[PDB]
Formats: sequence, C-alpha cells, structure tokens
Amino acid sequence: KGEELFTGVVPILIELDGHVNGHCFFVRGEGEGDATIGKLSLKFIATTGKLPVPWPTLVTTLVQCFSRYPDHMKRHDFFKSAMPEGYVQERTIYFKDDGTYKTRAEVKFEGDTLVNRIELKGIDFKEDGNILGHKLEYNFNSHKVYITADKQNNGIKANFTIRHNVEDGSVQLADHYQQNTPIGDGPVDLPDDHYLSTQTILSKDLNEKRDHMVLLEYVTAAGI
Ligand SMILES: [Cu+2]
Repeated sequence: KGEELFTGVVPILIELDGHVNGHCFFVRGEGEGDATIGKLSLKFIATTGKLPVPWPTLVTTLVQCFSRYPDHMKRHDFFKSAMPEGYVQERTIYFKDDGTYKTRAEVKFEGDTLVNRIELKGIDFKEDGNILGHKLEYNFNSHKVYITADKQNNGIKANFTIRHNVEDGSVQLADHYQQNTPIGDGPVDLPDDHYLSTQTILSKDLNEKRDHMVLLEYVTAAGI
C-alpha cells in the first residue's frame, strides 16, 4: 500500500515560500512524475518576479517519492510508504563560505495530485557572493543522496553535498543535511543504508516571459 499510488504517471504541484536576507519570493511548480522509471518533468515559475537567488540553489528543495526503487530494493522505499498520508522533509543547507537555507516541507497526496509545500528561510548570505549576486552557471551536476534509517524518529536522515558551477570556473559547495518523518501514525518502511543516484537537466521554456526553470530529472536507488 502506498506503492500502488505510483504505478504510472502522477501529477505534481510544488509551492515554495522563501525568505532570504529580507528578500522574499514564491515559486510554483507543475508537472508529472513517474517512479517506475524515476523521472520528473517540471516547469517552475517565479510568481513574485525575478529571484533574489539563483534557481539551481532551489533545485534540491523544489518529491523524492518519485525516486525509482528497483524490485529487490522495494522494501527500502521510505518515501512511498509514508503515502498517501505523506511525510515531512526538513533540511539545513550550508553554503560553504556563504549563508545557509533552512527548509521545511510537507509532501502528501491531495486528491489526484502529489503536492510538495515548502518553507525556506535563508540567513547570512553575503550580498555580491555567489548566491546573492547570481554567479552560478545555469546547470546541474550528478549527485548521490546518502540515506540512513532514523529509527527513533520513525523516519530517515540523508547527507550529500551539491556541486554548483560558478561562472568564473570555481565550484560552490552546498552541504545538505536532511530529515524525513511521516505525517501519519505508521507503520512505515525503514531502509538499510543506501543512496539515490540523481541526474538533472535545467533548461528554459522559450515561450515563457516570466522568470522560470524547466527541469528534467532522473533518480534511481542503489547501494544494496
Ligand atoms: Cu512568505
């Protein structure tokens, strides 16, 4: 149960509420996810206008439940087990030599649609740094999301470090710390240590005048 909800294409809605150094923005996302192949397709819109932060910083924050979990690994899929009731996702993202994001998100089914609603607060960002000041290349590298059971929280923790390309040639690191807890009262799947290999392509809709991001992503589970 919960597995069944992802056999096939599921519609997605993402809403992001962001406050960074007294700036504010709202991102809205739509698209489809297909967990049997591990594919997300999504168009994001800055409803509140030109962003204060580069879109790539928002990628990890802007539905890991669409992750593809192979047949032998299926008992380790915590994300889909929390469904439909869903789960909570909290992150602390440390931008090396820069500010940090704190995020809280709820991911649950709402009728037909898989919804991810997020709150993000960003403190201590250098203005004219890589993040404020927009020095990041419009792209995304491949990453492994290391997942570990968190038994006393009835959820999971995750670690990874995002490599953001800087326009001058250097890299900007972003240490992710992650925590996921169910919204309901169980029972829930708790996995052996493993990780999610992810690949991502950021593009633009050529017809679209609003500040925005089109994203296509592939995620498969591995390590067992
Ligand atoms: Cu707000």
